Amino acid sequence: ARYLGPKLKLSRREGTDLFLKSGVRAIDTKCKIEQAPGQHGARKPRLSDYGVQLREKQKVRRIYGVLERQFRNYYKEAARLKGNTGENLLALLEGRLDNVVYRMGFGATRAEARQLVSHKAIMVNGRVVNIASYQVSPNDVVSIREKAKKQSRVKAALELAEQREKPTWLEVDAGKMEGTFKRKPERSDLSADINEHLIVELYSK
Amino acid sequence: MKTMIYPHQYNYIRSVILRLKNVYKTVNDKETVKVIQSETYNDINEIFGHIDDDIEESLKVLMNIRLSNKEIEAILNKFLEYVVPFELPSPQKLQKVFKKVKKIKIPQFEEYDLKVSSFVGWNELASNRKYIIYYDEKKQLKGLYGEISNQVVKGFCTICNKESNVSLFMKKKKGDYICRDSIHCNKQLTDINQFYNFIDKLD
Amino acid sequence: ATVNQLVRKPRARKVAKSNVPALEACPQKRGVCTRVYTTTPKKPNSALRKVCRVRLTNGFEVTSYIGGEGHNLQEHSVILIRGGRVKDLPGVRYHTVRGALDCSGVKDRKQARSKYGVKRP
RNA sequence: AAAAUGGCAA
RNA sequence: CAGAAGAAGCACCGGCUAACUCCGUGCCAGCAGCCGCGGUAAUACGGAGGGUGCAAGCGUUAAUCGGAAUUACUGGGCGUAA
RNA sequence: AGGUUAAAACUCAAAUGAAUUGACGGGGGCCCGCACAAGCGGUGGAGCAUGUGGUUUAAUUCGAUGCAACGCGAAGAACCUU
RNA sequence: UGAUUCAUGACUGGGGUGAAGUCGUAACAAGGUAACCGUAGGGGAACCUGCGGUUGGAUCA
Ligand SMILES: [K+]
Ligand SMILES: [K+]
Ligand SMILES: [K+]
Ligand SMILES: [K+]
Ligand SMILES: [K+]
Ligand SMILES: [K+]
Ligand SMILES: [K+]
Ligand SMILES: [K+]
Ligand SMILES: [Mg+2]
Ligand SMILES: [Mg+2]
Ligand SMILES: [Mg+2]
Ligand SMILES: [Mg+2]
Ligand SMILES: [Mg+2]
Ligand SMILES: [Mg+2]
Ligand SMILES: [Mg+2]
Ligand SMILES: [Mg+2]
Ligand SMILES: [Mg+2]
Ligand SMILES: [Mg+2]
Ligand SMILES: [Mg+2]
Ligand SMILES: [Mg+2]
Ligand SMILES: [Mg+2]
Ligand SMILES: [Mg+2]
Ligand SMILES: [Mg+2]
Ligand SMILES: [Mg+2]
Ligand SMILES: [Zn+2]
Repeated sequence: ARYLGPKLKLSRREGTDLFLKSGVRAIDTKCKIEQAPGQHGARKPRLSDYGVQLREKQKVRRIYGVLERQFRNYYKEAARLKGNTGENLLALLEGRLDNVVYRMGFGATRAEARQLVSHKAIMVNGRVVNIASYQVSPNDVVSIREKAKKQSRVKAALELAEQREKPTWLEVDAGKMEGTFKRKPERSDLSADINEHLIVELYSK
Repeated sequence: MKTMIYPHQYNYIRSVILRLKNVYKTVNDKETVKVIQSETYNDINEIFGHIDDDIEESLKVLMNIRLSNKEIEAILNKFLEYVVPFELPSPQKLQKVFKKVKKIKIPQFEEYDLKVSSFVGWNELASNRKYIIYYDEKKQLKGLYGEISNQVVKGFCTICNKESNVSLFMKKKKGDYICRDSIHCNKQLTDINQFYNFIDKLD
Repeated sequence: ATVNQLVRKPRARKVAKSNVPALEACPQKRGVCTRVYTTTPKKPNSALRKVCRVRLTNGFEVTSYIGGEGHNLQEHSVILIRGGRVKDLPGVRYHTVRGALDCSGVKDRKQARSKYGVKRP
């Protein structure tokens, strides 16, 4: 129910950094990011339209660490929700407690954030939530447990978060180690690299 | 001394035994059963010049109405002892048999196949040729090679006169359809004359 | 066709007959091998394909392909059959389920083991 | 005037 | 409370269709949904390395609708294709 | 005599229409070539030379096989060459 | 005593599939007698012939 394999292979297949490492060091130093994984990775085969659509969907999944069944359910929800399906889908992935914890800087990676959430180190609105998929509403307060505040990982993650660009829709206070989900991120707030239209088209295939 | 029988003769014994077993299985009339039983005994007596106690014992089992396949197998194995194996020529001799073929490669033949082999036939798939070696009535070794069709079709085989998987065979102008597998063909063959007729037809 | 014509005689759908009638809309059926033999395929293929004549529990008698390399099936073997015709074997509409009932799994198979009833090494 | 026939292959 | 400890498999990789090579085999053994593949340099068989897709499942079979505007009401045709 | 109404099993992965480029025609047209016609000398018969097939042999080394193999590779096999 | 449906039956009809079988060469070119349609008669077989019909026939220098 989670991918436990090598992380950099995923980024190499996608051809872009998926932030599956802390970012303490450059991905290029850690691996040959440009080259696809395996023996025939150096060869670059032509990609079909289906191939392009598949790769975009896999990229988004690999970024947020969501398996196909859950990702399909997100798509279905996004299509049901009023407005732009592709934008709705990205908003749902952003609303995940796992992602929010990473974006608040409590976790160095989304996987690290996942372990924190899973290991009951995270509270939402003062109640402990250990579900990675939990959806955070606007004006919700996400905070580390007092017991877990002392953890070294969390402090290191906060420092890394300072290096990264700060999310506008999240207000986070260090030391207090609490954050507020002010609003659902706009499409503009998220990276323009992702092409959500390919995913929507793929699910209409 | 145990009677010595040719492989084709043994195959004929097998056929008559199978017939008698089938008669026991599928015939509800005693009179018909008895006639076949007597005939089967006569055939074996004709096949073997001398009947030893072992042959008699086998006959007795065959004579019994309650014949069994496992019993038949044992009887056949005893009869297999009587069978005389095909004499494989020396590789040099075989090269002499097919002098025109250069550096001809002879496939290793298993002995049990050689025991039941009235003739030895092998196919060179690269050349699409079938090679047949046999001893004539004079008992001189004779070898023939002919083109064998890659296509395998259902038809009666000239050598064994049984419906089988066959291919058109043209010696070195109509070809003759023969079993693609000579080993299976040899098992099917019950009369050496049929093979000899095939050789005569090829001319 | 005019609306008036359709009112008199509505559009008619096709029969859509099954290609696996002996199964009778069951995923598999058990049968007893009456005969196990080899048959040559239709052109342009050449092989000795392994097949069995099977008498099913429903009483239908059909030919079923024995897939994989090597088998232990004999007359009186109890096998399970599934749908699946063999293109180059006319009249063979079913496959034997390897590793079910009397039929054994294929020996020394390392890939597609589940398709040949082979337990993980 | 007569004037038939020619395996399937790739 | 103790300790990474007790917890990953299945199908697929010729085209359709995401994913390629080596070795074995040599119209055989075998594969196969369709088109087809196999007769000595097989990305199509069998194994291996690598990869792709799914994942406590994964494949296969059966069965329904879809794609099929291929019974066409929405929404098809009828000189020569029925 | 038959007409009319009118199936199924089974089987194939096509069948089909129009048009395109060729090829072909005991279709047409127009040209041409020792194609025919008009001629001259031959081959096929004989003996012999030479090559080939076949047969024979311990071996008669290998290759060339409608035209476009057969005094051909060989502008020269006693040994050598082989 | 009927009807209907299913199974089965010596033998028999036509159909399909399968070897490079046997006999021809009917069609496709004017396919060497243009082909084909209906019908009738004939003939080992493809077919042939009559009568009417069609062009979905080639040729015309
Ligand atoms: K083939
Ligand atoms: K309509
Ligand atoms: K049909
Ligand atoms: K002369
Ligand atoms: K001369
Ligand atoms: K009846
Ligand atoms: K005619
Ligand atoms: K007529
Ligand atoms: Mg699950
Ligand atoms: Mg691909
Ligand atoms: Mg190979
Ligand atoms: Mg289905
Ligand atoms: Mg419809
Ligand atoms: Mg239509
Ligand atoms: Mg027509
Ligand atoms: Mg029409
Ligand atoms: Mg009637
Ligand atoms: Mg002369
Ligand atoms: Mg040559
Ligand atoms: Mg010399
Ligand atoms: Mg004709
Ligand atoms: Mg004619
Ligand atoms: Mg005509
Ligand atoms: Mg006539
Ligand atoms: Zn034979």
